[PDB]
Amino acid sequence: HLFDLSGKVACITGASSGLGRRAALTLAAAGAKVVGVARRADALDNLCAEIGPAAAAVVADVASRDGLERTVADISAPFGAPDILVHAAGVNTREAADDVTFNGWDQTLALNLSAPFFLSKAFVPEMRKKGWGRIVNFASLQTTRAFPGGIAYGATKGGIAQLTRAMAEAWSPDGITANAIGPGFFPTELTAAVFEDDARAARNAAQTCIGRNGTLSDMDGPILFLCSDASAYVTGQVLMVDGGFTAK
Amino acid sequence: LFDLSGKVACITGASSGLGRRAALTLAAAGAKVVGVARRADALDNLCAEIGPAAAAVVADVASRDGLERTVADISAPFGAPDILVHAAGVNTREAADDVTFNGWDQTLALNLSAPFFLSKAFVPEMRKKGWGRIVNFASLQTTRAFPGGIAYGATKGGIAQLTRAMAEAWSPDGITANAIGPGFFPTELTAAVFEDDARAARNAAQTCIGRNGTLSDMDGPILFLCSDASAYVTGQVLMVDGGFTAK
Amino acid sequence: HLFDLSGKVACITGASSGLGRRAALTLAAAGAKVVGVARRADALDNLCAEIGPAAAAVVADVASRDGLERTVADISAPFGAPDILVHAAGVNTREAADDVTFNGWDQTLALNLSAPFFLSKAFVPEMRKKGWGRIVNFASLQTTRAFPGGIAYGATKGGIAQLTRAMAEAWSPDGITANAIGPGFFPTELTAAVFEDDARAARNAAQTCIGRNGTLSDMDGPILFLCSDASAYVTGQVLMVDGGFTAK
Amino acid sequence: HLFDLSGKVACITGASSGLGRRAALTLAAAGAKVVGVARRADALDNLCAEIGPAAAAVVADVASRDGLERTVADISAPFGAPDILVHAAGVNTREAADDVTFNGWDQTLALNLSAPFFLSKAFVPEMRKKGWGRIVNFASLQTTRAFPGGIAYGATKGGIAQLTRAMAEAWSPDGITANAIGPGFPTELTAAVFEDDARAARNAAQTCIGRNGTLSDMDGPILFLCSDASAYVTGQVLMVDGGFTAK
Repeated sequence: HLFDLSGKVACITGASSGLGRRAALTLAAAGAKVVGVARRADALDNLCAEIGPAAAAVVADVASRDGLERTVADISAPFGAPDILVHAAGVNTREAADDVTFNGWDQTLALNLSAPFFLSKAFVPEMRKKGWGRIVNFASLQTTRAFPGGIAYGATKGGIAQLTRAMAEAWSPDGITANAIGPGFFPTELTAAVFEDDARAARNAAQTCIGRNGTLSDMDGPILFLCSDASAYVTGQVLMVDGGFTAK
Repeated sequence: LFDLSGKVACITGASSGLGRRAALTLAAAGAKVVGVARRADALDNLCAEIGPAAAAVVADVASRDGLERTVADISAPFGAPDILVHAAGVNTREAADDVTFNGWDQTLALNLSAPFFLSKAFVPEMRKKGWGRIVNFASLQTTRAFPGGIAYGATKGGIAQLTRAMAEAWSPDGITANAIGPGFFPTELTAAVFEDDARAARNAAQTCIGRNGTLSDMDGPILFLCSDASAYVTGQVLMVDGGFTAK
Repeated sequence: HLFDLSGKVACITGASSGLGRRAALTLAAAGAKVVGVARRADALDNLCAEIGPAAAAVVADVASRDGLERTVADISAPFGAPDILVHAAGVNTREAADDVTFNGWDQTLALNLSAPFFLSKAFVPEMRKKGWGRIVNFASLQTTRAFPGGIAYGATKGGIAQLTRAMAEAWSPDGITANAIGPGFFPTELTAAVFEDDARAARNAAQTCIGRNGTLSDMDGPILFLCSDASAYVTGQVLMVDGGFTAK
Repeated sequence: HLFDLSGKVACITGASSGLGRRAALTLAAAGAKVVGVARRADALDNLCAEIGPAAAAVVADVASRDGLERTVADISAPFGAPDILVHAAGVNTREAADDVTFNGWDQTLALNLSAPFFLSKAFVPEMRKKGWGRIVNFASLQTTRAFPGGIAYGATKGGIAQLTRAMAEAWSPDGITANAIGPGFPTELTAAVFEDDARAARNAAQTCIGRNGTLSDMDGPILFLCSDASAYVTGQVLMVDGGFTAK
């Protein structure tokens, strides 16, 4: 009952790899129709093949300002206006502070901070008409903890926390909750610089309370929790899925 | 992911409000539940509503002399619990300049010491199973000081770090520890709030949604934290407060 | 002595009004040479007259990318490279979520988040050569609490918190601390829509623990604290100067 | 003049070693009369000799409930009622979760959480009459981060954060601010860390700066929180930790 997503439409950005891909899998398994958004078709088609006819694929650069109107139309085309929006697209350039370039900084802010806001803003009117909506932003361990090479990334992930609260303040009266999941270290696109260094992966695993890094299945429950009726009275929260990394 | 069949849950403070609803939700997910309270008749009402998956234990969980039998009695109907929900609490409402030794000590004993020593008693059987769930109850007064709440706030800020410490100690053994932080619900700890209509209206307007909680709001979060779905969530405070803290 | 700034140079952005202006006054009174930065000359000239020969004025748009190199040269010209950097320039467009424009959003991000980073980055090398530096960013109550009309502003002020932590992680090994001061409600450039409405000012005053809004003098001690030897082992922190607004 | 404490009286608990001792030196150097509180007279006498005639020493167990009235009288005797209260007394028993004893837990709560509240409560009326007061509590890295062996300690240090906020909500309308300094230091309370060279080295590398604290690091912060400079800072935790918490 509470975690059933039948009759719901979800859009997932960054859906061609890692956490966005698994999020699309989990929401589809819960009965949702899913629209995966990514830059490159071929991985989106792989994902859609794994899911079947409940999955549609949209190729788009969600950071592109010119593209926004068409991106929104294409997302809405297969299954109608989405009820659920999971913003798993992100980038970490890994430029340390004294090496940051204008372009690395600007691309990080455009994808991690500006894109989730303008995409959500485009989709809110239909959610408000329905009186029901779920926005899941992606926070980070660098929402609160500065790691080497993460200054732009950290800026945007600290931004995502207050942005999530702001979206709640603006839109939760209309039945749209806005929360942010903060994964720890998972084998994803945005890692593997970490998961190629066996020793660093071991340190990171030892920093958690549990003593291990995440596996993709770890995100199934949290994603479902935040995207369903179960979380109706949870809004404007950061939920860390990190094995206790932040508790130590 | 959310199936609790084959699991045993103990809920303290189970005779009213949020603890009662937690027992209902966990039983509905297939768990055997043991409700703990001081008062038998409300516990039996709860057990009647649930049926044979529910047992009732009468105990003062703050009593140090009582700890061993409280633990034995909880373990008796269904075996050692896998899930522990510490929903027992007190707010004496003594403002700072009116705080008494007894009110302070009763707040610390029930809200802070009791969840620790009860969890400690139950951790060995969870570790032998390699699986366990601890849910503490945090509060809006974990971070926000309200009139008359100084002792209560002390213990609820304490509960946050205590939950982290429980995670650090026990999560390597498959025992997660998290704290759920309700906003304003009609419960035992409230009705000083909810029988004052204007105050309830102000509190509702302080949330992002614009309403106070209903008991059903807590079903999903509780089950989320008590099930396989939250295996990699530990040492966290999850506010269930309609955005009260977001504003 | 702990609070003596003799021989130090401070640059303060947003120096022509409100908190930036008062910060310049406080640092000059502690013995520092100060360079006030603002858009229009006449107010900076007033401030310099009040301070006297320890004050210099630089007219610049610190958000301008083209302007950054000469902005930095002009700041460095009167007294040499600054040791202390106080980023009090900011904007709040007050556009609510469903009214946000590209231009309002981009201008908020450019001034509130990108400007402090690239300005600090330009000045860090001389601080590192001296082995001593103070960076003070301006956080906000909207670093953690969403207010009506503040979604862009809040995004950047949540960003400023993690950015301050990231600056600490990058530069504090070289003797440069980075902290963020978080004013509550003061009568300033950014709050007069707020201080302009007597009832709203009274509500905000009642939300503090003390029971009053800030006066400019309230910022003197904290600013000095964060800019002096007294704070040598404080870095990557947010210090709220808000009468307990956040405690309730 | 913002940081001048001439004409003010400060009481520092735990004043015979480490951070309380350094706090007493700092406040005295800023012109305050200081009363050092400790259990053993002789270290207090050393401190008083170093300070000179601005220092008085009081022997007391600030966790003692019976002793409270007399402790307060003795603190007030040499220089009058204090304007500044610095609660540097604390204990960390270092008992891990499965080893906690009733006595270790009770002594941690009694000293670290209950003592600061009841001592502050005893002294606030005279501060309120003056319309001016400073309360400095000691938070900790374990206010937010669980370290091995710190479960009781962490409970009390998370508690101190909300207790500080509650003290602000109760007493800041009368001119009494209440803040907590959270040191990341060679002290009484950390020598198990500083007698292990490798542990000190990781701890130093975990900070942003790359070093552990020296006692002098606390001079500016203590003064900041104890003076006119911080009139509009209340209910805050100020970490003095080299960026330990930023990473």
